[PDB]
Amino acid sequence: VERCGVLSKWTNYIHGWQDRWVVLKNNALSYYKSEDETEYGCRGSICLSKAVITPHDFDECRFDISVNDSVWYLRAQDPDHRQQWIDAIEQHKTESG
Amino acid sequence: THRFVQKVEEMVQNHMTYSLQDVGDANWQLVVEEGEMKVYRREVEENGIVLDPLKATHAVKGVTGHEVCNYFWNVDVRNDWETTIENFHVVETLADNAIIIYQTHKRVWPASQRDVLYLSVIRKIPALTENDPETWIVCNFSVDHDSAPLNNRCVRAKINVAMICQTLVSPPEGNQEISRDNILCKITYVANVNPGGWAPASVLRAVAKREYPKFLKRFTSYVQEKTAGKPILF
Repeated sequence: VERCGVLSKWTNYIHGWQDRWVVLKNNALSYYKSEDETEYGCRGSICLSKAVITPHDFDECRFDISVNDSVWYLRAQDPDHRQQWIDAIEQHKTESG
Repeated sequence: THRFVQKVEEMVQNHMTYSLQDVGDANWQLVVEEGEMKVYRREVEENGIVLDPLKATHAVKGVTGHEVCNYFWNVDVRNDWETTIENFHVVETLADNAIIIYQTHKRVWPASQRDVLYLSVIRKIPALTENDPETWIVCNFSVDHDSAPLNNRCVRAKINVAMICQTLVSPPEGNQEISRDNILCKITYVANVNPGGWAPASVLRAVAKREYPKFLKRFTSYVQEKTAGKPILF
């Protein structure tokens, strides 16, 4: 149960939200600049074993993925698209555990 | 370009490589845990002498790693939060971010008084990518200097101290500018002190279990108060 697609990711205090290519596979999330640069090293990844996926109450597009102090901030394009990503990550995590 | 540059590079590199590692786990002993502050202690013996490496972690809201390291390094504000130093002065200015300090510590009766001679350097570790956070570091390690030779009034201690700070930023509400409610400073503090004398361990360890928590709580709280209402310095 893998998935990939564009998502808006909070990067750093200069750039903030930027569109990035996210991939759910191998009990982890990995993100790249775009789909074209998948075969060019990952820019960042996070294991889902002990991860918590929290949707934002006021930002209906935003959902956060935290493994201890390490946190990813992601925005889909609407609440419908967010829920699909949230459910995929939970199903993938459970089927991997 | 001063004569300690290579030495500084090695010390910073070693701290960036081996001090940021989360808890030799069980080799480190948690002695104090208060909120986000955790103080770990290890009891090592090498070269005919027993030492006690200190390592602590802390998360401080509303301040950046740059701000924390600035206040930790700036001698001009030391008297506002430090409570164990009796006197000190700058022996030599090596560069805008590197100085040699001589200081005497108030005597922890009945142990002999300690002084220390160390190079203090503050440096930024640039982030290699957008995912890696910007790290600031202050390293204080002992050096020799003819202006501060050994005396018979104090016991010369040897130190290797580092405070490594990283700033975690969370997305602000909507499209607003970052505020201090969105920033968190991850502090790693390590201290390897060689007292240089023959004081009993029970007194040395109890004093360390007492003064390190007090200094971290007071120092971080001080940085919070001085930065309140001020524009963020990333």
